[PDB]
Amino acid sequence: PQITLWKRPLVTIRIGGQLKEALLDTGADDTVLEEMNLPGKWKPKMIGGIGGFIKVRQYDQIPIEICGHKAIGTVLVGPTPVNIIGRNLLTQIGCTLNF
Amino acid sequence: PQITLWKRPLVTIRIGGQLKEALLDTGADDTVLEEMNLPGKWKPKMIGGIGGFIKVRQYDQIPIEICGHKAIGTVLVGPTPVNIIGRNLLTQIGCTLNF
Ligand SMILES: COc1ccc(S(=O)(=O)N(CC(C)C)C[C@@H](O)[C@H](Cc2ccccc2)NC(=O)[C@@H]2CN(c3ccc(C(C)=O)cc3)C(=O)O2)cc1
Repeated sequence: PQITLWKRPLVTIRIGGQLKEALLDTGADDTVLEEMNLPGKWKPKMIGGIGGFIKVRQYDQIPIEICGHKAIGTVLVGPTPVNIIGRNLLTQIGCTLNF
Repeated sequence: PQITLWKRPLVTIRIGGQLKEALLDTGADDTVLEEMNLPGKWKPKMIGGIGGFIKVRQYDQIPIEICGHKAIGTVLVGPTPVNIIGRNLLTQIGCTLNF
């Protein structure tokens, strides 16, 4: 598909029985999801943006479906106001910027 | 061009006769540049981000050439972690996400 940017590029993602709306975000190195109690091992991390840093939990090799496309990779879980699909997964579903 | 996402989508911009590098950021509503001088009237504003809120200066109707494509619009100047080109200007240069 082609997604214009007149509005926020929100799409439906699936992570383990939770469907969520998330931003396809070319400005995000990593994927950052709203607080959720995922199973498995994790490591603490800090990530920074406008306003400063938040503390997140890094989970590896988590399967996630994005607009019906399969992906699997690292997801950061913490008190983000919005679910963010970063470049680590955007590449996996074949996403490019075009102009 | 077509820009893939295995690396940060950084491009050269021209603004006020100066060249800068900026991040094409589909997850950003607004274009926000690091501290710099721009001519003309500005308004104090506050914007949000992943880590909280910051104070910025709002300059309206500013020309920027983004990777060879002309835009004229709102530029916010303040303590963003990196220069970001948001949807307000990405739309102007005809940028879409494609997968
Ligand atoms: C290492 O991995 C990372 C992934 C993501 C980030 S990030 O989220 O800080 N950030 C990095 C960028 C600033 C260089 C990605 C941006 O696209 C990032 C994604 C995002 C975060 C929080 C809320 C909305 C959108 N966008 C922004 O910072 C701004 C904030 N923002 C926004 C925030 C709040 C509001 C309100 C309250 O009305 C309106 C707009 C917006 O539209 O873009 C940082 C690191």
